[PDB]
Amino acid sequence: DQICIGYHANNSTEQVDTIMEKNVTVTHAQDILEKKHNGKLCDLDGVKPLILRDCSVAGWLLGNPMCDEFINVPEWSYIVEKANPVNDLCYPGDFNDYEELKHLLSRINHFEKIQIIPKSSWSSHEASLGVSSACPYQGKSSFFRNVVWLIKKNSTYPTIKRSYNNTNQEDLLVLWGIHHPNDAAEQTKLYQNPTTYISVGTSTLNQRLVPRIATRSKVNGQSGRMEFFWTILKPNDAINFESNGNFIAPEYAYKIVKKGDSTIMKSELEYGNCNTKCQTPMGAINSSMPFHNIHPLTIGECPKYVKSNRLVLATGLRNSP
Amino acid sequence: DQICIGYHANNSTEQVDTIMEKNVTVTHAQDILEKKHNGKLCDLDGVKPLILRDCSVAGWLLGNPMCDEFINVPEWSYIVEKANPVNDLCYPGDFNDYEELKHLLSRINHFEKIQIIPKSSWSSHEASLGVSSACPYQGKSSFFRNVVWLIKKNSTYPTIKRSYNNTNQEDLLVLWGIHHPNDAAEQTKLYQNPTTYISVGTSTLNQRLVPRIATRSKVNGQSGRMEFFWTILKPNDAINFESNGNFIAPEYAYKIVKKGDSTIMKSELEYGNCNTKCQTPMGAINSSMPFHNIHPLTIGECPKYVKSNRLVLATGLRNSP
Amino acid sequence: DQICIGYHANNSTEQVDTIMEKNVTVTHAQDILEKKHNGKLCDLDGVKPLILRDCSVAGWLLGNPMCDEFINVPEWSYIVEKANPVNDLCYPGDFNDYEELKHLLSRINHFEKIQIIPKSSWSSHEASLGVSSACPYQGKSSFFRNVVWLIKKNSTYPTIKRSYNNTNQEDLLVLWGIHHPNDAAEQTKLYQNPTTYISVGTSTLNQRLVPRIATRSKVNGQSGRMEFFWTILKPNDAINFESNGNFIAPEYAYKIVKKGDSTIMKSELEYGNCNTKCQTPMGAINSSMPFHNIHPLTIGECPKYVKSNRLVLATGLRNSP
Amino acid sequence: GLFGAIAGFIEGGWQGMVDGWYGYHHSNEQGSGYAADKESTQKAIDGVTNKVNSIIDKMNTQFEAVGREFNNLERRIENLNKKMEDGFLDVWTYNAELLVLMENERTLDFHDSNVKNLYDKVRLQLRDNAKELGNGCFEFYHKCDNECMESVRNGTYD
Amino acid sequence: GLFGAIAGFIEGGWQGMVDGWYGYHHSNEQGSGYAADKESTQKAIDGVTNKVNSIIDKMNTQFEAVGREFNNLERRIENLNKKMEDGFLDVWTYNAELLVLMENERTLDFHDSNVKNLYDKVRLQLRDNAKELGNGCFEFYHKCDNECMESVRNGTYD
Amino acid sequence: GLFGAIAGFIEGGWQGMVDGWYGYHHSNEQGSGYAADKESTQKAIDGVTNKVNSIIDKMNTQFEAVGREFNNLERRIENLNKKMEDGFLDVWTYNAELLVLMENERTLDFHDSNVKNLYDKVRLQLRDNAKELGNGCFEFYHKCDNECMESVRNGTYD
Repeated sequence: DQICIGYHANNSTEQVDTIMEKNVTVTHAQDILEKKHNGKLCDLDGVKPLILRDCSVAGWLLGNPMCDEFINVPEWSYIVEKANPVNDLCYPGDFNDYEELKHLLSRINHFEKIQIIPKSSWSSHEASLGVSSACPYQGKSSFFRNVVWLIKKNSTYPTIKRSYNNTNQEDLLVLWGIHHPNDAAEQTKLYQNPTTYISVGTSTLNQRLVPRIATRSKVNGQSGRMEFFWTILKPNDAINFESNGNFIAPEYAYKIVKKGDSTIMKSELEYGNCNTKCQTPMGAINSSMPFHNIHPLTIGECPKYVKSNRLVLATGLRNSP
Repeated sequence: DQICIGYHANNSTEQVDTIMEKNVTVTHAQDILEKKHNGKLCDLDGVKPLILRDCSVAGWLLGNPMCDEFINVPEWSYIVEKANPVNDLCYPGDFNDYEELKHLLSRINHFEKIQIIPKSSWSSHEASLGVSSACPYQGKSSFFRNVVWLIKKNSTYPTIKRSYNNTNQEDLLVLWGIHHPNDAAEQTKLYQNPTTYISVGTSTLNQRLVPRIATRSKVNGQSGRMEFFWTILKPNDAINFESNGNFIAPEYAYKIVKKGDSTIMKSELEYGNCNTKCQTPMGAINSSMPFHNIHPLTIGECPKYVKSNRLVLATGLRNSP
Repeated sequence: DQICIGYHANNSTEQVDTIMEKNVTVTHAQDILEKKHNGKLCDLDGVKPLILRDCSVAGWLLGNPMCDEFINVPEWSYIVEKANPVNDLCYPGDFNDYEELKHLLSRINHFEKIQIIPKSSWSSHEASLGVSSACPYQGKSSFFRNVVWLIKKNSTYPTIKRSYNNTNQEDLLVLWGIHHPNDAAEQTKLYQNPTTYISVGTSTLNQRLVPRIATRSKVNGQSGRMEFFWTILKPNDAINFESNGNFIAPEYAYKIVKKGDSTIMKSELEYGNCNTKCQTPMGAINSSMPFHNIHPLTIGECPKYVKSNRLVLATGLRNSP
Repeated sequence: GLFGAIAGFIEGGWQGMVDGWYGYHHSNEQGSGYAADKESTQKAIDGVTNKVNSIIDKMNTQFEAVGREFNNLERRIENLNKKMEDGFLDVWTYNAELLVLMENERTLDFHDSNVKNLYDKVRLQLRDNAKELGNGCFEFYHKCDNECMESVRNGTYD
Repeated sequence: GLFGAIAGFIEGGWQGMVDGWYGYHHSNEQGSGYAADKESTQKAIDGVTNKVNSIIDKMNTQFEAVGREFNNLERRIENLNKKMEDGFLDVWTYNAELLVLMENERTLDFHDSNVKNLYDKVRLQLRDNAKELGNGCFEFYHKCDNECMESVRNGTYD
Repeated sequence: GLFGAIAGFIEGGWQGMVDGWYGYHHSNEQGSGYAADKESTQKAIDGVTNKVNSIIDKMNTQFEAVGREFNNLERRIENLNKKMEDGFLDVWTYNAELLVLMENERTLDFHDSNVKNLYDKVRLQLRDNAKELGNGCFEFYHKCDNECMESVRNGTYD
């Protein structure tokens, strides 16, 4: 007659690592690393992402003629932009403090576009002829829809003195620009006056831009350049423009409808027609695991990212052969 | 007859955490986290902090008329500034490279103010009338005490050519400024000359400032702007000013008396009439613990900061009920 | 008759640390920290470092007359520069975006210098007389060998309109500069025209420089200043210069022969006539240890740096006295 | 393992014990079978459950990468941003992998400990009453029926 | 615990033993009382004292937050600064909390180990001379007076 | 140590055992000498070898300092760069030093464990056949020649 002490074995095949030994077969284990994603771009908690596709943030905000899909956009959960979007800055140039603006966008879910200075409002200057072949729409020379390429009227460009005051409660993103022409003769041809300026002022802003003439390579078949500037106009503050040429005047400006909590993720993927609680630039995550190894940059209720290929905890004991 | 092996119990109520079990009652323990502070701003090793209160670093250094408490300050242990000090830049404008200057201040304990260009020294220009209602003192229009708002004399503003050479051993913080007026007529009214400049030069500096006219909102009842600039003048180096208008000339400059080792902590608290060996923006720390959880930003002999609510080490053994 | 269980002792003197006890003598141990280096600067995998010695990156690239040792340099493994190289910017001034350039250099192993605009090519301007006593060579006033200090010819400085197009496959580092004179009279003396500009343009660049007159201290016996600028000219892109004075024209430009993987290490040491697989600013590392404590900044197959004085693992057991 | 029981003096586990991690095999005239020791099994379940939760929650505060963009002349600051975000992800990857490694070793040893303690406890009851076979088993001097056997299991033998 | 003694086969501690962490209770005709084993207590005191110091000093090199200011158009670099300073404080908070957690477990087990070793040592002296009761106690076959008892305590019994 | 054997009930090691970490000393009419237990020695060698490799490789992913330069008006960003690079080097220095510290303690205890298990195994064979001396040694009731002794070493005694 005999009594024995012993312990559980089973048919378990699961293996765990320790410091002194790798691939110890254990009776029970718990995987804590999510290795799977669906591979789509999905709505985040029902809320759809703003998927630019081909358009860039610049192309969108300035109103590139090819970026009409985004003339008015619903509030988004997050933004998606490609690595090299074709529809950016159709007319060649620069966007001043672009990255600091994109940074600001990552804390905004809703823009609401409102008109500040109407096209019809331009008496002494031509406002219908400020177009270019670098920015075409339906085969015809067009221009950034949110600004106005102002030109001389009957061989005169009088000093522009324009003022808008933010009556809205909400902060206001105001965009404007300056045209840098190719030579002395083009300055005359478009603006009449040889030497020009654009002075911009708010409660904080104290700006004066002067056109830079230079000879340069054609980008999009044009050697002229546009340089775009922006500000956030506080409630009850006014913005004062004064210019005698090269002015790219605001037509529309974006109301800062709401904050906050979004991202601008870089992805070549298209909309997936799905819904998730955690989104990565590579696809969505649906799991109860504490960790994942999909991508570092996520949005939503997400597991903690690690660069591991495998995280498995022993729960049971060393399984015997 | 019997002998037994056993171990100590007591009436101890102290509890410690382990990986497999929380709240294990132990016979002895050691708390290693300081959870307490006194809640005051105190002297650091006898040495008093420079408590600006309402004044900002700009308001102090430039010599805001309301910042007279700090015309001459003893050496400090550390600096204290509020989040939004009322007495800053009384006359609206900007302070160029402000943050890089504040950074430099965090490695300085003593400034000694010395006169470089006297008010009495201005023959061809008016130096008594460079005041404003935006910077009042005792009910009358005053101005930043350390600089000079120079004006035309008998409808002429001759070219200023001024030079100071740092005979001192010590580095010298030299501040100056430029006035940006509202319109063409104000330029004439104050400085006579229509187009002006201020050229500043040292062994390293090569500067030329030009006034920016713009229409802008009133801040402190004034639409003009002041832009302030600074440099550190090395020993044996000279600073050369040349200007025909809009010049805000140095009167006083700060000797860099000593380095180093201070901070500019942000705090709404007032002086506490106490002494400490470790100070936080929330209060002082007096303890022999290796860790604390008060605030990340400390100065002095301080315990290491952690975000824990509780750090208790078991020293004795599992106490039995 | 007796049998006993026991364990190994030996004459080992090696000691290891644990949490509860320091200096436990063990039978066997393994040191995993490399504490030694040879103290020389060595070739890295046969490939010699570019050792500037006295010259700086600026002095080298611009072609300081005293930096002739480096007129044409073989591909390097890494670069070595002293903390304060004497031969830098012989003619006083600044190098615009210097650090961002040095950053770019840390990803380049080979430059190949090619002529873009020949000295002989200057018809209407004097190109043989753009020299200074601040940059001497063999006792005579010389100048940066890679650029051209252009001067008026027979009291005229006609507008320069020059264009180079990168036919090369390889990216091209193009350097140029602007002279800032001391006064109105020197402007006339050198360039004739009172007010001048240099406009530079590529597909991306849109530049216009204007000379800044100021009175300033003599550095290297000269109060004039040179400000140097650079760009990377993409393949198939052209660079267009237009200037009526103060232009320091490109003569030579560096072909971007190859990337990548180098460093610019700061060291007062000279070439050691040795070879290594891992180099530090203090000396070379030859060891199979996983860690070292020599210097944080290494290049090559290197052990991981730690600030420890000692890392020793117990392998055997507690040695008995 | 550290405590000598699991795959030590007890050569292997029991496929036939299904209702617990540790227990008994008995063998007598009336028959033979497996009975799980519920007490030690339950203590072990609690231990391992708490551990997993402790491990998870101690990792819930970790670094979160955030997207930042830089222009063509901000290369240093872009590099800085890259090396900082990568640096933290490596620290946390290491923390996670090591914690799993070290705690797996401690879990296996825990089970070994539980088996040795249960064994020793039964050894302490039997005393000189049975031969200690040396393989986890005890062979009784006297005949031991089911209720005698039941007695050993509940700590009431003698 | 891992070694089976503390709150294992020795059901609970002794309120009446005050001069040490581990020791003896004796009971005979002459009376009864507690004697601390000074040796093992002292070894344990040293162990735990060194540990605390090791823990403290290994933490004396930690990250120190430094105040940096940024203007309205330096938001990215301000964010970078915030996430770096916060990132390190989280790393160190984790390091500290885990070290305390893991070492508390090792300290409790250390004490358990010390109790088991002392027990086993006394068991090795007594041999067949006394009945091993199974609860930390040994019952002598022969009468054992105070000096016989003293003998067990100093390792000189037989 | 935790398992009571090494410098516990076995007072010290053996200079005379050269071919292994653990083994036997035998003493009889025919003579005396040392025989290494190859099995447990080999298991220990594997354990410690794997550990060292695990330690090394878990450290192969670490922070690498990179040289960045900043001008006279970029002091904040230079300071940021310095505190980030230094911050990581401190994290890793701590990780490395602690891992070595903790694992050294676990290695010493591992050896102690291996000695106790081997001892217990021999104790389980001998049974009542020999007196347990209490110092690592067993004194036989019967005369035990070399092949009787060989028998104990290969687990075939009885």
